[PDB]
Amino acid sequence: YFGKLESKLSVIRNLNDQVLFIDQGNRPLFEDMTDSDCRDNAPRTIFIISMYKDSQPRGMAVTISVACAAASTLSCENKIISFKEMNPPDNIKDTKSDIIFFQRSVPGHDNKMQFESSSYEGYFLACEKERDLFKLILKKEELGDRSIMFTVQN
Repeated sequence: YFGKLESKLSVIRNLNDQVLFIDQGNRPLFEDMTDSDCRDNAPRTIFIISMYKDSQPRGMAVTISVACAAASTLSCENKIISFKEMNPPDNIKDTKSDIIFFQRSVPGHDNKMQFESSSYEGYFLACEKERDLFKLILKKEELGDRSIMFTVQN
């Protein structure tokens, strides 16, 4: 079971420094932005990372939600990334949840983080180019895959 402990405003970047944002259609995407542009787009770029205590410690347990949104919490249900219409809950009774990820520092890589699904072991949040877009996906982990590494500014 998980219990919510604390929350921090966060900006998330992939390894090419593209900023995670939520677009008009509620999709999580990455794009290039100058800090001035990131500030100007604060409502679409500011996330809340909420840390939870876990009765079965396996890594820093977090939800990721949109700050300037009524209720948009990141989910990997069915191995598909979406925002569900809910807030980070105070308690979660199960040992796995489609909205809980384990945030882990990457050994040997300065300040980088990975986010592993609590529901689907060995699956991580990743940035994947599709057509001309860079999208947030869930994918299975080759060692040192840079597409599953992020910087978190808080």
